[PDB]
Amino acid sequence: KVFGRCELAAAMKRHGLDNYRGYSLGNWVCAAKFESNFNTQATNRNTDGSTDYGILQINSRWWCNDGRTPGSRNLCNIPCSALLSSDITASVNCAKKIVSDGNGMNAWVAWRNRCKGTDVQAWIRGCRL
Ligand SMILES: [Cl-]
Ligand SMILES: [Cl-]
Ligand SMILES: [Cl-]
Ligand SMILES: [Cl-]
Ligand code: NA
Ligand code: NA
Repeated sequence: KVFGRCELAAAMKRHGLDNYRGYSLGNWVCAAKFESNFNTQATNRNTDGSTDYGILQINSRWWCNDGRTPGSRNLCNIPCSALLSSDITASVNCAKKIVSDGNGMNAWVAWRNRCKGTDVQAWIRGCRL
């Protein structure tokens, strides 16, 4: 499915992402906009054999198992296919592990390039959560 901005903000807040590991809710909403365009089914292949999956474009080299990526670590202990569900639970649970790895939200390339340093509160503005 394709989330609306405030719809995703609400869902992400219900799933405990607001201020998680020091990152306010707008960071997560912005990340999702630029990672997947709010589409839970977005996938993108990479040069190293990996693929990024779902609303938060979680990578199969480190985080989820897709059975076709070399050097896979499956640190979220989740099949990548589960991260393409319209329900964001598996993606959020994995994201929480990723952001806890010791480099914050920098693992999200689109967040790093297009969200970090901007006023991310704007992403939840008007949502009255
Ligand atoms: Cl925010
Ligand atoms: Cl898979
Ligand atoms: Cl959901
Ligand atoms: Cl899960
Ligand atoms: Na929670
Ligand atoms: Na980018």
